[PDB]
Amino acid sequence: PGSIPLIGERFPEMEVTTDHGVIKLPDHYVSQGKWFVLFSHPADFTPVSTTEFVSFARRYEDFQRLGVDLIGLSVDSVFSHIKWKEWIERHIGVRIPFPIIADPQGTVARRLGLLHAESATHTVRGVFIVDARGVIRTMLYYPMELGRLVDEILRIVKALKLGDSLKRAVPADWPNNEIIGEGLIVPPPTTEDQARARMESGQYRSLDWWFSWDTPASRDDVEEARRYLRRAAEKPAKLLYEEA
Amino acid sequence: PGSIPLIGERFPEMEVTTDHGVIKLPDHYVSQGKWFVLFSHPADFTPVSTTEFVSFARRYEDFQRLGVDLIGLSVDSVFSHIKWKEWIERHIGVRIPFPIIADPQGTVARRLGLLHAESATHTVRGVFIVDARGVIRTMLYYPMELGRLVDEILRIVKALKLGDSLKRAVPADWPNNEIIGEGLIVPPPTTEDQARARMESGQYRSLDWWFSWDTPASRDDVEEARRYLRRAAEKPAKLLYEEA
Amino acid sequence: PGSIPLIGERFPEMEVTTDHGVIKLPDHYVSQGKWFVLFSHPADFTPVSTTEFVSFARRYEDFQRLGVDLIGLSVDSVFSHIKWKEWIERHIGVRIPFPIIADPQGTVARRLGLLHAESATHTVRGVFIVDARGVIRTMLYYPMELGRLVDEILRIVKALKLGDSLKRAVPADWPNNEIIGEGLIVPPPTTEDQARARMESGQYRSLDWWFSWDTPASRDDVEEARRYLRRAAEKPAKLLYEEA
Amino acid sequence: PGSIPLIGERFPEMEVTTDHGVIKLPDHYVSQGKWFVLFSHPADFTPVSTTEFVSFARRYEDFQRLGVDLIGLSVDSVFSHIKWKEWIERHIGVRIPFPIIADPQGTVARRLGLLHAESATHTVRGVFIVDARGVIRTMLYYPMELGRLVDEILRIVKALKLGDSLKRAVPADWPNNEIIGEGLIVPPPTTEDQARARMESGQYRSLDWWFSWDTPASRDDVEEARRYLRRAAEKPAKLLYEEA
Amino acid sequence: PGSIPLIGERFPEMEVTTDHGVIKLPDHYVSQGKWFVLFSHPADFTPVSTTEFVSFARRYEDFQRLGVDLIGLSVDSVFSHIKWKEWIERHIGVRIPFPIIADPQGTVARRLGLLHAESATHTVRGVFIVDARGVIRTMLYYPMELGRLVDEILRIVKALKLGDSLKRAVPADWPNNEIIGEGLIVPPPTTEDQARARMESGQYRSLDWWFSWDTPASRDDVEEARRYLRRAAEKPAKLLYEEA
Amino acid sequence: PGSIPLIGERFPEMEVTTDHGVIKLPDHYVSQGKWFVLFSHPADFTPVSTTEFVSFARRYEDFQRLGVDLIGLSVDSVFSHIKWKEWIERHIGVRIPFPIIADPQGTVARRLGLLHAESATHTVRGVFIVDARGVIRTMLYYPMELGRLVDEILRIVKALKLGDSLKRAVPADWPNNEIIGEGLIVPPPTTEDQARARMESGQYRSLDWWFSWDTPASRDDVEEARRYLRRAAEKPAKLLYEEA
Amino acid sequence: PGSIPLIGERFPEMEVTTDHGVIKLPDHYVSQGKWFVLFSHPADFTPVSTTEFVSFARRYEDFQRLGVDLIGLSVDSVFSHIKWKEWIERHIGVRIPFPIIADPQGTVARRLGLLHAESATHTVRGVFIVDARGVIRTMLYYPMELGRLVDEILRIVKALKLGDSLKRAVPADWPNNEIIGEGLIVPPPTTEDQARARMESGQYRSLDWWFSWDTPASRDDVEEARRYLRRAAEKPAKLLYEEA
Amino acid sequence: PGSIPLIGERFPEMEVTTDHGVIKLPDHYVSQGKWFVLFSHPADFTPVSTTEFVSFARRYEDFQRLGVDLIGLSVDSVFSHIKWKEWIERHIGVRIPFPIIADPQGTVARRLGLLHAESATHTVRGVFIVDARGVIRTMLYYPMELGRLVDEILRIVKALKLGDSLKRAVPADWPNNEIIGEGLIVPPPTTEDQARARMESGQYRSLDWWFSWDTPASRDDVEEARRYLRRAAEKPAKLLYEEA
Repeated sequence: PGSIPLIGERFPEMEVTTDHGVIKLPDHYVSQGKWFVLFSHPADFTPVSTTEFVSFARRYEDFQRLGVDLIGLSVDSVFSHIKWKEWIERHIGVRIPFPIIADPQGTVARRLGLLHAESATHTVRGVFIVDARGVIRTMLYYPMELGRLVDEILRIVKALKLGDSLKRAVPADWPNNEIIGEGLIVPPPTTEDQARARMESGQYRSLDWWFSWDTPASRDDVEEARRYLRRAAEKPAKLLYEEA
Repeated sequence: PGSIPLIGERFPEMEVTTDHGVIKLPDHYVSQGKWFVLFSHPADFTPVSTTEFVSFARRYEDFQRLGVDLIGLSVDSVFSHIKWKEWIERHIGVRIPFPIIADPQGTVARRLGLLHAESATHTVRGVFIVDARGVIRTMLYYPMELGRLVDEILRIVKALKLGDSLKRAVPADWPNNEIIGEGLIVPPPTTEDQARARMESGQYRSLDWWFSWDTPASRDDVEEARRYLRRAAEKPAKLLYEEA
Repeated sequence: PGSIPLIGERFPEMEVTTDHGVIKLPDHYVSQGKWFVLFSHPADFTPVSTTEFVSFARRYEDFQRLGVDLIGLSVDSVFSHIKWKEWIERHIGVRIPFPIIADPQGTVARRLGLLHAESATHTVRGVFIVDARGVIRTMLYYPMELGRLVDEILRIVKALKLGDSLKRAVPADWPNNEIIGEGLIVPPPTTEDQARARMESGQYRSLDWWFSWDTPASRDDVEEARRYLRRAAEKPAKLLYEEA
Repeated sequence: PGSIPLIGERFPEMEVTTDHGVIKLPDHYVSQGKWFVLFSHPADFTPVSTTEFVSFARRYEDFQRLGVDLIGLSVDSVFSHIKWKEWIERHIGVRIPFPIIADPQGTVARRLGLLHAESATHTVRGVFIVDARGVIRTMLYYPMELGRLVDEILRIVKALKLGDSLKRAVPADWPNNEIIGEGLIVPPPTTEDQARARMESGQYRSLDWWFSWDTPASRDDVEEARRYLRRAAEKPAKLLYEEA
Repeated sequence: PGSIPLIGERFPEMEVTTDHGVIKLPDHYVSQGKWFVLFSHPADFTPVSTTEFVSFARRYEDFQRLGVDLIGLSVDSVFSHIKWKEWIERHIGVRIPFPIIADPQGTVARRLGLLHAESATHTVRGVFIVDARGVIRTMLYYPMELGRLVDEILRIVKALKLGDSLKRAVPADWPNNEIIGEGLIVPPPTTEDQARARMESGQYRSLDWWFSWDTPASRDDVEEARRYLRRAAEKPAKLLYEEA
Repeated sequence: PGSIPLIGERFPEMEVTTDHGVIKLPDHYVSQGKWFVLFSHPADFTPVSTTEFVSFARRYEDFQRLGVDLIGLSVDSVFSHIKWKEWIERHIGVRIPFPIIADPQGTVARRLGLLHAESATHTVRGVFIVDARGVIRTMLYYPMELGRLVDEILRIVKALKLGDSLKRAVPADWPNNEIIGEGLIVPPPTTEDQARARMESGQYRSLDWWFSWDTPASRDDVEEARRYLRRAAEKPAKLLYEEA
Repeated sequence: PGSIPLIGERFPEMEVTTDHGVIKLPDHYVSQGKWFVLFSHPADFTPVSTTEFVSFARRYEDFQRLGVDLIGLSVDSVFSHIKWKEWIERHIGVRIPFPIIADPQGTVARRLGLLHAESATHTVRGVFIVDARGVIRTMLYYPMELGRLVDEILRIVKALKLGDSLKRAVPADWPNNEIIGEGLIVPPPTTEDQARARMESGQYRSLDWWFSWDTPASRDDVEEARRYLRRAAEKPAKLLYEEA
Repeated sequence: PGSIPLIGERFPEMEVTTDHGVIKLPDHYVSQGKWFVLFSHPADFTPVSTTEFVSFARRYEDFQRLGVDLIGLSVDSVFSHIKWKEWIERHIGVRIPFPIIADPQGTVARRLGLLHAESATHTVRGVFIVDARGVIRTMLYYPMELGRLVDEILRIVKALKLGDSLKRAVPADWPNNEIIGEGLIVPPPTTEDQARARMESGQYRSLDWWFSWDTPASRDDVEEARRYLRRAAEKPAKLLYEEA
């Protein structure tokens, strides 16, 4: 087994070397009021990893609009990072705008539990979603053989920001939940008095005292979330390998 | 932080009490040649949890067609599991067909790293995708306030089964990858002799010796994966709260 | 196997989550000048546990008369506690007025020694009788298969309060002791001088210098205690399962 | 705090000196098919203790008819035990027929967790109810100042033996339960299939799938248990101190 | 083996419960200006122990004449102590005037090394002779099967007080020593200059520079010591069993 | 404090150097069917020690008649032992017939607990009475300033041998006990059935079921023990210094 | 092996009991500006040891004229020391003027590493030569079977004092060294510059830069040292055993 | 503050590198039936050390006559040993015939305790006298500033060999002892029987039972030992620095 940071913990304090320079996590992004998604890949010049870097780069403006910065990680050196990003820009025609952590002794990898049994030497495809207070909100661990669905990372951050600002919980498959649609859930009562007051208020649609909801998300917020999933579901019009 | 089992490890050997009786993991599923998805939720009679059970139940036949069984997990007793499943069938009209582990002292939760900093007493929304050899393939940790995207769990399993059977890696956002579309990736060469053989062979479309792909998935395999994402993306026609 | 708190010790300081909110023990009750009876049960929606909750609720006014508050405990969540108390009120017609502690990781159970060999996961039927100074006065440990005799819990508190106010020890089976009836015992001399002064004072009825008693309890206090045992011994006039 | 043996554990193996000779617990009783009640008291020639010995002696044939032996315990020596028992027979006219363990260094007291905070040197009024397999079934801890209700100890053993024999759980305040009277509880279903089958069966009176009961106890078993409580509730016509 | 306090150490600081009350040793006796003899016996209501309590009681005035207080010790409780002393006074006609320590968990016994291999649970027949400064002067350990010679304890105290008051050592069998009779010994020189001064002096009777003596004890001091031995050697005029 | 060997323990196995040669304890004496008295003294050429050696030597035939050998012990060398014994024979006219252990590093002294706080470097006047099984039966610790009463050591051995042979315990001050005289005590019953058999038998004089005695010792055995005490009590006819 | 003090270390601080009284080492001698020779012998009343004490005593004035005090040591008591020194003065006609340490528990012996494998309990024949600063300058360890050559101890102290005063090293067999006779050695150069300056100066007789000497000792100092060696070499004119 | 091997212990088993080759101690010499003298010096090319090597070399035939081999030791390498020996032969005209141990890491120095406080880096002038059984018989520790008296080493070996062959102890200053001259001491009696057997037999000259001697050494053995001391005491006829 191995050790990982946990949801609701502060992201571990660390100085990291990137191909943009040395930065302190999470302070670099907390300072700017930004969320960040830290994601790892096994090695530079690997093909699944390349497809994921191009996916993130294509969604860069969507991440930026949520106040989310992106930061990559692998055990490769900064020189490899710069050569690999140059290769992607020259051969796929896509600039990778975000920094990649160089972690050659796996110091960061070990701290974040990114070395699994699949490889003794390369990180799996981990994802840490970290809010502007530097708190870990979600963690995903995809394996070497499977690329991420990057639109689900956008949907997670959009839904978490909506929940934080509207004081709501977010149903399964939001904004297309089969029970309440684009509805958001009122956190359930935790006392007998809160439960009776909830039933007696009539202020929310409810199935029981513990299951109440309303529709407080803006049309634009729901449409932005729906766009991420529509993009995930769409057969591409053009394939980038066809351009060059 | 907290300890977790790891991708490529055998799922920890354990006897668990469910609302279907006592079973041994992973043996119960290994014996049937089935994959399983073990997922956790904080407490019975909680609303996001309820929406996720209904989503899984709706997708049950999709999981069964892949040869994937489902098993849930809460700190609640089997008596609460049975009363909550009865509630969902009576009030939402959806039978939950799969078992739920009862884990009152968090014995199972501690072994799977399901107790994070967000709650001292309730599991987060963990997902363990386990193959027919009992090997952990993917792990997701969603928080209390955010329901899962269950169609991404179907995509993961379908894509891992396709990678396993065709000996291919799966690009970002498959089957809608922006570079190669529904193409699957040939694992890169790891030696100079292999790199030269790849580049002289003419066998595969390639961008470089380390980035080769082909289109070995069937129309039916690709359409099955695209249907999961199209479902995720569709505004529901009818809401189940409307016929509660 | 199993540490427990002990008679004569202050009840261990703890913050507990109930279906009435968070309360500090024993301070919540000490601050009010109230005794409390903390009792546990294995799981909500279990039948022996339901019979005991109804027994305590039916005796609620007798506990109130003695200045005693009641507080339950099980490993189930507050959501299951609220749904189970709702079920009792709806199907048995008896409102459960007192709080239940939610103890899902057995944090409280472990501190009170309520996890025995009979179940790894569920508390036995423990009783802690705690006075208005926060001192543990009596502890009972009943098993899963046997309900408690709630009238003996009332007799204990009543006798302990009488002992405390009158400076007396209480004989077996009080107030129907076969030697001294409703008599209360003078704590025995612990010195030769004390023993002779006792034997010469003719102040008490005696069988020996170590066995003196008088009858200082009011007829009301005696009959109140006897009423608890008379109720325990009576066949119910009508069974609540009929008028349900 | 302090350590105790637990319900469902074998009574700790030990050789003990009594005023009947040296015996091995729990073997001495297991080998006869007998339950035993081991109870403690602080010291010989103390008045509450004497009332409890007389109460147990008065109920000796009731225990014997149930197949239950009695054994006492204090830190006094065997010579004091024999003198104290002689005193009770001569001054109260009640022979104490059962053995008392002599525990002068408190070896047994520490093993059984009978030294609480009320006294560093003398056991509280502990009770261990041990079945014929040598398993602890119930534990009570009464304090120095309060005599036990010996009829509740008979009710417990009677109710556990009925529950063992009939494969039933025993409601609160049996045989005068306010919901089901002398009814005994069918252990609840622990699976969905068991819950449905119970509800379809028509075999038992039910309030829900988890709350079924029948009336399988013999009229004699019910009348005996009611007789113990009637005796607890009734004022003796004659006090033994008057015929001293 | 076992640990003991040693000759020339202050008696261990200790609060003890006796049948006269709670007292601090050795402080209680140091404050009275008194030596004490602490002696132990295995258990109350034992025959050799009873003979020794009667022997000490008969010599009480001889201990008072030397400024010595007596204090007994066994593992029995204070109630047993008072009953046993009551038995001795009623059946043998001798009042026991001095206190007995009750030591039920062997706290005092373990500190004084009075638990030997002959019994795991009862003290042997230890004697600690403690002077008016609280210092241990002599220790005797008799076994269960052999009563002490109480006149030798009187001889030890008398001789130690004579040695202290006269700066003399006391020969074997004093005051009937076969070499020097009632003579007392001058502490030997420890330096060549002291040895020369001693041989040049003519002050004492001498067999060598290391063996000098004189007769500084009063005739009263000598004859009092001789009387203890003469009593030890005399056939009793009348046996107390005869006048029972 | 310091550790000591204990009554009922085998005398610790040790090879010792004496002025008679090297021997093993307790084997040397056990092999001959002998008891032994090991006694210690602070140093050779000290006057109280010299008086004790002469007293033991005067009694040596009394020890031999009992099957008891003597063995001394001090931290001085064998050369000092031989010179000192020669001095005693030449100046006092008494041959010391028994061996003395030489213990210069205090190996033996530390094993027997003979270094007390009175002296860091010299043994106190310890006495170990060891039976022919090699078992310690009594231990005495006299201080530097006070010679032993050697007749009490003969009385101990004689009484222990009589009690062992006759299966009797020995009263205080035997054979002049004030209650029973030259009576010996029947060990007390330890069970209710033995106590009844004793008080139904009529076979012994008794004060109670726990205090029975008879007179099984021979007139010669009683007269021999009284002779030791009469010798202790009588002023010697002639002092050895008067021809020294 | 065993631990010893080392040349160049301060003699260990210790209070010791001698036949002259208690003294602190090395302070007692350091205080007077005196060297001391501490020497040990196995035991008093041993013959090689007696010859050595007579040898030291014969040389006492030679040590006093160098400002060297003598102090002996054995595991015997001070009483044996005084009796043995008396024996020497009376039988040999030689007074032993210097103190002997009494070390009965071997505390000092163990501190100076004087217990070797030849004897578990008696010190070998050690010699500690200690200067007026309290520093150990030379250590000799002679065995039980071989007396020391006391004139070599004089030679060592005379040679060390001359070396210290004149800032010289002392050749083998000084003052009869076969290379330089009564010559004293100039400490060699330890640097290249020092070695060249030594050879360029022509201040001393030299065999090489590392081997220079001169003759700075007075005729009196040289004759004093040769006299010690002459005495060692010459058969005494008269043997002390004769004039007994 | 340093460990050394001890008299009567076997010389520590070790392989050492010498300027004659690798040899095992003490086996190399034991195998030949030879004693050896192992001696230490601080460093090669030091002047006191050179005087000692020349002294040993001049006495080499005397050591050979006694069956004693010589072995030196310093922390310098074998190359420095050979150059230094070459220097002594060329500049002093004396061949060093015996080996020197090279001990550059102080491995041998540390085993033999030859590193004292005078130097962290160089051995003091240690001497180990080792018999033909490999047993350490004597140890000398001379300091850096003082050469040894080699004739005393010859006298020790000659005297130990005489003692071993004649079963005698050797008096102080032998063969010029002031009491007994060239007499040798009979080991003292260690038992009373031996002491009486010695004083009855009149086979030896005696001052007491513990001081007997005879003259068993041949005149050759006595005069050979006296010759060593006479050589120590003589001014050299010719100083070696003269011719050099």
